[PDB]
Amino acid sequence: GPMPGKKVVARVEEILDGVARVKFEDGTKKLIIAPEGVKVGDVVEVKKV
Amino acid sequence: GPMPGKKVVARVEEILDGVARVKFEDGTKKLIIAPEGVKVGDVVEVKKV
Repeated sequence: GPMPGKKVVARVEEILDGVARVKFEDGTKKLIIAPEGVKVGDVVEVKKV
Repeated sequence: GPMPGKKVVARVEEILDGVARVKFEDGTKKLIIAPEGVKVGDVVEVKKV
């Protein structure tokens, strides 16, 4: 079961026009939309609104 | 170019064991890791750490 209070983060491997290819904790790489100011090598979080 | 100060959010369509299928603003649906407490119908954000 997902751990309560655990933040979810991914590493930015490639980015173009606000769309980042990120590596998740399990090592899987996927495209996501990322905010402006995010560069390759930066870390992003997935958080509940 | 990505708009500066614009938050990135996605809608949670399906979730299981901390892995959500979310719909991005463009309508594309993808699996992501999501924090504990995220249920179907919730909204998540992608934010720089």
